[PDB]
Amino acid sequence: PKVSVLITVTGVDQPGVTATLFEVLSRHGVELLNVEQVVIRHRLTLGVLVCCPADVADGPALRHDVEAAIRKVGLDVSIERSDDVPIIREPSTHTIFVLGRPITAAAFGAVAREVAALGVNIDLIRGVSDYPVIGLELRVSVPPGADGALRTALNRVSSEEHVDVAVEDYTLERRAKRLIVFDVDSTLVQGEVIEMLAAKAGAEGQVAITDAAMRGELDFAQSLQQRVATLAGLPATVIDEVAGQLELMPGARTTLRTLRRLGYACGVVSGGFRRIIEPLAEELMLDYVAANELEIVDGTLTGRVVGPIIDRAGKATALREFAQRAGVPMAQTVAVGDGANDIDMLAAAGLGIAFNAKPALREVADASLSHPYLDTVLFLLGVTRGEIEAADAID
Amino acid sequence: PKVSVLITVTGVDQPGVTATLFEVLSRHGVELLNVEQVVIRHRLTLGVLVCCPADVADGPALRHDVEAAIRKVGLDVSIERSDDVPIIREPSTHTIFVLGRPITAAAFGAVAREVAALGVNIDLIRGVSDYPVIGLELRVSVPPGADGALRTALNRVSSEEHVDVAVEDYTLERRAKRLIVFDVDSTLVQGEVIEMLAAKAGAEGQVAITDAAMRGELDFAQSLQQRVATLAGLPATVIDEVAGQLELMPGARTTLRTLRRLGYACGVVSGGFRRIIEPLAEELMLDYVAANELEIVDGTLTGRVVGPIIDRAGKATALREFAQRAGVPMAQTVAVGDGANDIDMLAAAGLGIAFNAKPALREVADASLSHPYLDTVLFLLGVTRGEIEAADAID
Ligand SMILES: [Mg+2]
Ligand SMILES: [Mg+2]
Repeated sequence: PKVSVLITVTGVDQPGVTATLFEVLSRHGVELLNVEQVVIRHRLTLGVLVCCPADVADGPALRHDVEAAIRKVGLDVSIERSDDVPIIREPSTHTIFVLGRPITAAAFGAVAREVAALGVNIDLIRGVSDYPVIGLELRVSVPPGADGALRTALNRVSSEEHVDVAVEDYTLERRAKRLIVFDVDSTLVQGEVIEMLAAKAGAEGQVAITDAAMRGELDFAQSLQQRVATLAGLPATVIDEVAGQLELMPGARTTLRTLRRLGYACGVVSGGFRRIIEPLAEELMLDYVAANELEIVDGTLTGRVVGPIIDRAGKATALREFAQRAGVPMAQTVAVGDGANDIDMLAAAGLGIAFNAKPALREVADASLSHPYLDTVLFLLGVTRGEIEAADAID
Repeated sequence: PKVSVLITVTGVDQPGVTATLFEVLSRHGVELLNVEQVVIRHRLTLGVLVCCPADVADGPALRHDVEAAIRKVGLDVSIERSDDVPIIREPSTHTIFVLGRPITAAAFGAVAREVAALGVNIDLIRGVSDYPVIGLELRVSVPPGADGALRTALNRVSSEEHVDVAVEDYTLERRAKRLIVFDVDSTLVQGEVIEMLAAKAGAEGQVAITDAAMRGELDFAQSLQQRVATLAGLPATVIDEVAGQLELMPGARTTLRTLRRLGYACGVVSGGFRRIIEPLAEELMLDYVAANELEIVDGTLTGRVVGPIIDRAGKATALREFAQRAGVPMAQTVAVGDGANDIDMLAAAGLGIAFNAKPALREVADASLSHPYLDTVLFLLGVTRGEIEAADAID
């Protein structure tokens, strides 16, 4: 070992190619510095960086042995002196997830154009899902300070091309997320509990205000007071009744189950009501619940809540509390929500994900998901559909 | 979208290729099912699986547009009907780490041969380190039930070719390790504390027994009693003295620092002495310590330990305890040790790693490391050197 030689094998994949090459190289004084190999749609690329004697690399024997062995079976090979060549590639700085149903060629084309415009190099592309949504990952190297400009460009691409596009730090630290909190209403659970409760009072219509609150049109606490007031006079029995009518968001069970496989701490933070949520959190085996509480007198709702009120600032406060108890730094926390009520929590989390969200949240969130499948969150956390299905089939 | 078309682009990498292709495809009714792209040593492979109208795919317009655009800039492209082709590749079942200094071509060749012999497919190869040791990862798909035969074949390759070879489950669950324990003596710390203590009594020679114990020649407790007895009469001052003479294993700080980035719980389990280890565990900010305790009377060592004795079974018991307190399933635990004293602990852990170990441990351990760098443990945990250096340069 004294001088560096690069060997690159390409062509139609065949069994035994890898073994054959290193067996040939063993007849020469070769030590390995780096090997990279992949097969994509039956196309092989095998790049081998070696050190060998100056004696060996400055002779045609190494070349003839390698070229004869590789060409005979029908692949191409190149061999060249190195010495100035990088031994091992740098890690990517960021990763980009593109989700759609469909993902048009125009959409992906726009992503690639914006990326190229900002001097961002594409290091790798791969599929992460074929169901319930098409999912594609690009690992990239962003020029320093440009990731702000990148997220903006891709958010514009996202709205224009009807796909979800999320840019994430791909560093060792910032991608070992370990704690997640979900908003309940219209995130973990379908629809709005308070609307289901108001329907029992014949007030579903008025409780308008929920859409007003979630878009950020008014103060959460005052909207909460007006809405819960519509429940005044209802028997407390309604609580259990509504609890039993709750449907999980499509993909919710898969989401939680997979997060448990990964060792996540899981919790919920809601402006809804503890008596309806605790029943479900115990079933879903969650680690943390923060919620509001209905006032009850003589087995009847009074139409008020018992303070403290979990408001916008309160949701972030609960996240902080949870993370502190669990020993997880905020940078390694994830929060998932849909309403303006969730703005502070998502902003506080390491990764704030807007799920089918009002515009107010979509605009401050780290990432947005627009398809009615909560398990698309998993793709943003570095999981592939194949990995989910593999682990699920083993139980 | 009605019929499936595969487009494969190969050749010398050039800027703009990716964007160009999808821009061309956008002129046709193309929706994306899967994209895979990599560039290895300036060789591009871009495989694009699409759905488009039967109208479009059964006409030469799509072909001419793609072929003209790609060939003009000097790359190759193929286009073919699919319909029976896999949309997205299956996850790998296992991963194999090859570490060496050097890794000869003969060594890697032997790994590839054993792999091919057992019908194992190589899905991907990449470098994970160039320092302090050459590190290569192969992600593979092992035929069901054959991974036992594989580890045996590669352990033989390992001893014969002078490289470390470790085979690991590559499932979602079994690779989210979250807790690690280190043996102290000759693992986290250089040399043997009890030998350093015995040297103060002029008994370093006799305390023979330590090498006897670590190879499994005799019962740990009785070897411990004979060895600690040689300390009878030493002033307790010696404890602090030896504590201050301890040198961390090369790479230990990097190892712990990186495990903290990943959110690991970290601990030590030792047959050594708490008064010497607790001082160091607090400094290294560890989460758990189990150790033995020297008996002291009138500020003098008596030559006995205060029960309970952490023996072979005891080390596993401590690991279980730690994991239970931390909420980590045993399958997601890692244990690192060098002696026969560590056999039960390594066997209990999800991943048992023998570090520069006596043969007795090397033969039952899930993986063995033979280079005097503790941070090679990180490579076995899915970390690359580039990732370590990136995170370290950001602080
Ligand atoms: Mg909500
Ligand atoms: Mg030891």
